[PDB]
Amino acid sequence: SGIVVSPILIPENQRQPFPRDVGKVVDSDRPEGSKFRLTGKGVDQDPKGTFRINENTGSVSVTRTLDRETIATYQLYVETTDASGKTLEGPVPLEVIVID
Repeated sequence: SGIVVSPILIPENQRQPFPRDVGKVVDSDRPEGSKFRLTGKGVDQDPKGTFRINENTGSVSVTRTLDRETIATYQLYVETTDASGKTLEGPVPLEVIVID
């Protein structure tokens, strides 16, 4: 029944400690054993490691303070996979806006 996403808003210049949770992806009618994987510019592509997703919960987090004037929006991708890493759903786009 598939991945449901809504655009994620992050205020620029967040304070530490990081990471901090900023949004949540949901898998409708989620299969047992399913896990979340996040990819894209800001995750596995420059600037790397800016965002993460919790493989269990779909909660998306940011790992550092951001500046809208550096990058104002990210297009990430999320999928669900089995324990082995084999894709079950997606990848689908997930949008993030850095708010000034």
